[PDB]
Amino acid sequence: SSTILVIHGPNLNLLGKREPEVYGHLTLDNINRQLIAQAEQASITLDTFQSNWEGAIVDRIHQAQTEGVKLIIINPAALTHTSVALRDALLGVAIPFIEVHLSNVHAREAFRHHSYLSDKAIGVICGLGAKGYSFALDYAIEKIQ
Amino acid sequence: SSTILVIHGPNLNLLGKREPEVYGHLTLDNINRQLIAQAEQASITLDTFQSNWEGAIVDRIHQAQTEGVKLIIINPAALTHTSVALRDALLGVAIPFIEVHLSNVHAREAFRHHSYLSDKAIGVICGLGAKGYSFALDYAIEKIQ
Amino acid sequence: SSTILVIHGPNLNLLGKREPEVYGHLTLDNINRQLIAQAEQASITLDTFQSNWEGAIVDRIHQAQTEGVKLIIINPAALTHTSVALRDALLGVAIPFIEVHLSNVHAREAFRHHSYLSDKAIGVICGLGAKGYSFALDYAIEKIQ
Amino acid sequence: SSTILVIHGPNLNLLGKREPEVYGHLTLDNINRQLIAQAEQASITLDTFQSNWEGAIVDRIHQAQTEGVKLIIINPAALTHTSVALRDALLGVAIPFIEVHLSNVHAREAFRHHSYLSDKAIGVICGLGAKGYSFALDYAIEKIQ
Amino acid sequence: SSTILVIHGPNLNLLGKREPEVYGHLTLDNINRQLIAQAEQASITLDTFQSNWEGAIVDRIHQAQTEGVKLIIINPAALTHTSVALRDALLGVAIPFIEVHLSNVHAREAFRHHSYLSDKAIGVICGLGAKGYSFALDYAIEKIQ
Amino acid sequence: SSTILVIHGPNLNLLGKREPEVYGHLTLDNINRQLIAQAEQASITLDTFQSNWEGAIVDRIHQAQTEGVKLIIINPAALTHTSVALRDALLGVAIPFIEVHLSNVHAREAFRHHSYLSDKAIGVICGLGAKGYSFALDYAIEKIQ
Amino acid sequence: SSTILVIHGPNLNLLGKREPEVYGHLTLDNINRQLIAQAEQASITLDTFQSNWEGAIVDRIHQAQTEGVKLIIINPAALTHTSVALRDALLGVAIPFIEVHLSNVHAREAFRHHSYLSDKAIGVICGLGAKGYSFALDYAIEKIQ
Amino acid sequence: SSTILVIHGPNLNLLGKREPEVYGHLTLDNINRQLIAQAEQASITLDTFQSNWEGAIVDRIHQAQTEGVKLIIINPAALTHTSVALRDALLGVAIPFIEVHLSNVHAREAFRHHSYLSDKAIGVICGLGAKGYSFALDYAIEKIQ
Amino acid sequence: SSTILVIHGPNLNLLGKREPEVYGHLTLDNINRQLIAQAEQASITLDTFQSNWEGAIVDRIHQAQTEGVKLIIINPAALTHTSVALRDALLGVAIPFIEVHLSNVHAREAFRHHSYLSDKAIGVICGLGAKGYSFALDYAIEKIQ
Amino acid sequence: SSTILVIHGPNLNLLGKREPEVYGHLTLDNINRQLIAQAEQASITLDTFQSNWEGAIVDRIHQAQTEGVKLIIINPAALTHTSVALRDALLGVAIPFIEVHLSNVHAREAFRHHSYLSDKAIGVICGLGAKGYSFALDYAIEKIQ
Amino acid sequence: SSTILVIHGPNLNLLGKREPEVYGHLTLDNINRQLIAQAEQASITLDTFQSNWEGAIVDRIHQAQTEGVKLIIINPAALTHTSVALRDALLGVAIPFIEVHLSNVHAREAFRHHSYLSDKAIGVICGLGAKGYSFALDYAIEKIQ
Amino acid sequence: SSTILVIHGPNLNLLGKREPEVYGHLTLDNINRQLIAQAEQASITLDTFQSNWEGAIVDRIHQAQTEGVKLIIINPAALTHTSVALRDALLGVAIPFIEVHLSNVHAREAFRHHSYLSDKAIGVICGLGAKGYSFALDYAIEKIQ
Repeated sequence: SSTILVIHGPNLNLLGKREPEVYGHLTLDNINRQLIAQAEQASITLDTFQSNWEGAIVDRIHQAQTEGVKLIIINPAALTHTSVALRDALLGVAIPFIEVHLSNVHAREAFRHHSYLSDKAIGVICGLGAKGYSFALDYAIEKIQ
Repeated sequence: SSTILVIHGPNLNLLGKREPEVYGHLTLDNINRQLIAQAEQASITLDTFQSNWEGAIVDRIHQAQTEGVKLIIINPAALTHTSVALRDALLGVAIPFIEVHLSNVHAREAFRHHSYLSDKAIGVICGLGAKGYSFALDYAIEKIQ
Repeated sequence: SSTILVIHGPNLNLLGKREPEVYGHLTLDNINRQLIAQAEQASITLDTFQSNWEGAIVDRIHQAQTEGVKLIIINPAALTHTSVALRDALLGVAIPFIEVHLSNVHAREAFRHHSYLSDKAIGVICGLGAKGYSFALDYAIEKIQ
Repeated sequence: SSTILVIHGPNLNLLGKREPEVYGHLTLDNINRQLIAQAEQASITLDTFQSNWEGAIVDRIHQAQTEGVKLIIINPAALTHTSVALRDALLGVAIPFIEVHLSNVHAREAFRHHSYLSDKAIGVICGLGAKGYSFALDYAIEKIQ
Repeated sequence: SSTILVIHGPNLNLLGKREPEVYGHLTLDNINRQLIAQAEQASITLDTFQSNWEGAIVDRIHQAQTEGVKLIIINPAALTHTSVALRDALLGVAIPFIEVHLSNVHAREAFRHHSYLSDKAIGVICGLGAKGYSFALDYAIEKIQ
Repeated sequence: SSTILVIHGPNLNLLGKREPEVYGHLTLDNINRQLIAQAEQASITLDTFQSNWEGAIVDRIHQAQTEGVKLIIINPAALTHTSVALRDALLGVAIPFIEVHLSNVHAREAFRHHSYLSDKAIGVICGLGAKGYSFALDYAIEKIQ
Repeated sequence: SSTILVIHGPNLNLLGKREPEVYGHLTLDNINRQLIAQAEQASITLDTFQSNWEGAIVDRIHQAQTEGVKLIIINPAALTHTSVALRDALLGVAIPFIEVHLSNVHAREAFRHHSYLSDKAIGVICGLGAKGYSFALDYAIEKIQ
Repeated sequence: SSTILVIHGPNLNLLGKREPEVYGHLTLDNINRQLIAQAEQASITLDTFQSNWEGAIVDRIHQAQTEGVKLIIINPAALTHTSVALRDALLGVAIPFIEVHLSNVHAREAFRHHSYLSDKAIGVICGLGAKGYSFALDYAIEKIQ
Repeated sequence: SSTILVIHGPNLNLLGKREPEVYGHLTLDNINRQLIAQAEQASITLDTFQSNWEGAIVDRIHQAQTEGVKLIIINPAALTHTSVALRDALLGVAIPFIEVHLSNVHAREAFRHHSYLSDKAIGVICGLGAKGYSFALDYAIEKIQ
Repeated sequence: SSTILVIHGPNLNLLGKREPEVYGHLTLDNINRQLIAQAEQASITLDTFQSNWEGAIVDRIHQAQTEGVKLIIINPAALTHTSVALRDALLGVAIPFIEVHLSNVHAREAFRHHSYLSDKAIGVICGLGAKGYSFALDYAIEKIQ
Repeated sequence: SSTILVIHGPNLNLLGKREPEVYGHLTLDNINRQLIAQAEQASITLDTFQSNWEGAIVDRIHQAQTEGVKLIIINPAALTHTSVALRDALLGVAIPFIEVHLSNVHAREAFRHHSYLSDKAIGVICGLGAKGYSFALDYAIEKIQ
Repeated sequence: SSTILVIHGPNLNLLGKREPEVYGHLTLDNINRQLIAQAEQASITLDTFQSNWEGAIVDRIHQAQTEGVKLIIINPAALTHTSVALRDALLGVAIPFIEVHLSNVHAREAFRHHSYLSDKAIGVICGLGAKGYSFALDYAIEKIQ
């Protein structure tokens, strides 16, 4: 076993609401099951977390260090542009991470072009929807096994 | 759907705590009671919330979607200049909102000129004190009818 | 002889001379009568003024000081971003004012963010249409007491 | 009755107030006659206006809507860089316009690169002297035939 | 008929209006008389102008060229920061000018540091009150015989 | 291969390759043929060139000097914002030029505002489609004499 | 059926030219064979191209429109920061594309933070090495059915 | 009796991670003990708090005002650069505070140079490790007595 | 002792050294002599000082406080844009000062638009040559007497 | 000889001049004596230096290298924002240093936030008055041990 | 033994085409012969290259490496301010290089101040005309004994 | 007669500290001697000067004019980024100069990119060590004859 932790930032729980025509058929829950199954197939243990509170996410990352997590896949969402605390949490624990965004962040408002995490991440994926998570997982698996 | 939610941001709980003026007497509770009474008088049901925690406010606005809420009157206070998460929360639930500030924010420090919420709000009131909330409420009432 | 003065900036005379799509029928005169009536109900005298010339507005403000105007409600419109002469006029006469905008300025072009008047106004209302003027008057009446 | 309106901004009246020093012999009046003639040859009415007061120009644009002007050719001169009130006047009346400059603005002081009207114009011509006005007219005529 | 022209910008007319010690007791009119007397003592004709309208000032400068004015002393006041039209008027007539301010402009708001006239003035005086005008006149008289 | 040369920058070949509104009927060749005809009518020879490669365009400008080209009309397209080598090419040969753009550059992305060739051109035309090329030529023909 | 084109920018050819110390030993060709195979396994045609010349890449992109290419995977490399011509080419043809980089660009110099392409891509992958191209293809494949 | 409160920021709980030098053996607990002893020796009551949640820290500060704390020694850590809410909390309660950083913040990333607290603190110490807290304490004691 | 102190900054000693039509014939000593005479005529003592060393100037200003200097007229020359130490010296002693420049600083390099002293000076005079010093003295005399 | 060198920058000599109101009765001499005594008590030798001339301080730093100074405590005062030479002097000799300021610099002018020294210092203290020097010394002593 | 490669950028070939002074007489060939002769004397092989095409220069740099070039002297000319691709080529091959410019670039237009190659060059020479090339070679010879 | 002056700025005297790693075994005197000899070989008189005091350098430059120096080779070191006085000294005496730096400035901190001298120098050499001085001298010698 070699645990991988997936973290979802604020507002991701909004999943899929008013489904036709607001780019949300699938729900976070759907994304998590898919990921757990994908990890399940490669004999790797995988946990997922989400919260709208920054502190909750930071506490989770610390817990991850004590639990021997080898790699974090994180979609910080809004936090990417605002939280240095989150960056320090990932740096302080020294667990390698991949940053994931569903939507293309560079196609949005200018303040969305700045990240406190990207420069320290192994790699980033943006705009490929939920597949982005899958791709990150696939990479993370090769990296360990 | 004909319920109105008022949200107060961080540090608003400190209103009225230092005895007399500058800006004494008046409390957050005082403001809440006036607003509830105003909403009753027009036979509308008004709910309030205050928290110093960003996540708590974000969760509340999620709850607001599930409940009846038609319009949100929010004084994000400090969060206005820092929180894109709050902005995505309001945007993600698609509930229309009015931004209120007690003091003239343009009159203070330059960093206070910038807002992550103003461009998406229906309107903004700043500098009129507690009346600002009342004015936002009056408009909100004439928007449902 | 007039206790309250309302000032409308350039291009406001065009209200209601557009469409049935792009704006309805509300005109600047309609707004003025509404305000005059509101003031009369509270036994306060109200005077109004509009011009597309900056110098006419500056002269009006000077005249206001000789006439004992107690408060000024102003929608500078475009002038808000450009005229420091208007700011120095309001400052020079020392008459307190409230700034009003029909549309949400923060909503539009980046250059619309800056104002030469906001930091010196008692308060500002933007994005609530004509009601903003009423909200400002209501506040000014309370204050006139 | 005036089908196409030509507006000259501030200081344009000074044209030809000297030998071949700042410019050559040509005057604003010369430019106007050439333009009227060019319009007459194509069976199109053409009116002209110049002022050193921003408010006079703003008033003229408003008058232009009531009469039924279909296109405006404007050399704002100095105002291009300063007046958003002029921009709002052109936008509020919804009359398409072409911006013309006699001299190359991009070859002078850095501030002269900024314009409150170019992004909203159909096209712009600068640096081609009086001919620029002629080219704009030729384009305006084909647009309207 | 007048060798030197003195121009006062917007809001200068207000000098000495809030008499008991806000601005002090000195009026524009007083400054003008002192200036007229000083020029008379040197056998030089002096004329003065003030307006709150930018276009009136621009028209006056033009008139100055036809009247053979040799030097202009101007206190543009607020316009110094906003009007390129004024700058172009002074440049277009090619009359040398000295810029004067009653208060120390570098003392106040950052926006007041920027001037559309200074780089083209012969010289600038700020923060010396009315004397500044007197000093400029003294210099102008020596420059001319 | 003398007299007047017209240069088209990268992506200009695609003109009219799209039949539908995100283009139109007109193609680059069409424009070229109209311009050659317009020049022939005035007894002036006119050559044309397009390339997607910056070096090819630079080489051609050099060639133009040897060939005794008197004026260049250029639409650098994307190169306007990025190529100082093109600016130096035009400057190095010392052949006066007119810059032309089909679309209104000022109405698009902020990065488009900047140009490495506008401040050195005689003049610039943007936003008037193909007619812009024709106006520049017409100007170039009157200048030769 | 529909085709997939992969484009590599300048310097990519160098992959595998100073092999040690386990950083750069896989070659561009290796990557190309893996991608082809990946495509053939899903029965999609795939073509590849590399050049150090911007104009060559731009010509290929045009060529791609004629050939009915449905999607493009591109690693613009250095070009990503300098070439608006490349952006315009992809935009002009209207072929959707995915941006890929072998290294995390955000972890290097600041100037590498800026991209002329990213805002318009469907998505971007940076910092996952060669797997980034493969992930882009799998997404592309699923896109075409 | 007399209370001094020491607030530790997010990620501070991680002190003491890989023990023989990434950082040292020293823990937050250790620091807390030294400080408490130091205060006891001077007959001053000292409380400590740490949290990874910004709201938690904000309430604690609110609690401090009710509790009669006379001075706060805070290490905001990451929040220093991001939380105006924290600044307002300290300002709202009106308790004087000293800012402490273990590491020289000006020796790291540019984004760390900026602080929302420093300008309002009595003083600041950075880069002296745990001693920084002690010095702050020592200063605090002399200040109340 | 000395009532008024005049300080000249670096390179002022060069005045009148490139004797032909550069500078003029006027030297720093000549200016000093004129100023000393002007002061004697008004029964005021005046001292002067020049140095190319910043520390020497700073020391001189300190000495000035011990000597009871009422007002300082200073031409910092090149320092005005670089020396905060000089600013702090003038501020620390609390002696009011007038800033003077022989040439129009706004007519030169952009970096010369910035001053570490101007916002704190009573007033500034630039571009009037040596007379600037005399004007500053005249104002100083009236301020004292 | 374990030596520590304390450097004081320009304007520090002024301490304790304006005796009763603005700042207190403490002088530079007092501070130096308290520091020497502090060092003597720990059996460390301590020299001190002050100058208003940048070069003198630079020379002093060079001498220190020769004298085997092990650490430097510096208050550069105004030179912190302007002197790269001071920075290079400290770096060139490779003697570690601590930066000290008596007042809170971040609380003063925006230009005072910038330092040429901070990023290279071991640590920095500001706003704690003279104690700040004592704290730095205490730290230095423990460091040399 | 091995070789030194001299690379010349766009527009260099134009050297020597206006007499006598727009930097007349000297041609790119003259310079090349001078450099070849200088190398020969020192028994070092030297090749040269010039192109107006970026890709040609990039290709040559790749080709330089396969042929064991030890040092490159390059005058990128205009490319210095735009070409990251050129930067990556030199970096990818890992061949040290010296940057040369005939004219003083820092004099030139501000954009001309920036370089994508200066920070990575061994050294840079600018403003010394053709000698600059000779100096670099001289340096290159001693370096490559 | 003819003399070339070489000037060295602050911290240059330290050349020769730590012979194996930081620095090299060459000393300022070493260089000086090499330059004097080089000048002798060419029958030119050469003087040198170094100081850590800006004023000293400025005074030397003044002295140089009186002495008929014809060209100055200066390494201003840290002063290049901070001293406008140094620039005005070189400009005021009107002696042409070459700027030299031992290390590549462009390879260090961003603030080191800016120079107050570079635009006014004949040329600049950087990053070539001591040789840079020699190259400047060689050029200076041909320039004289």
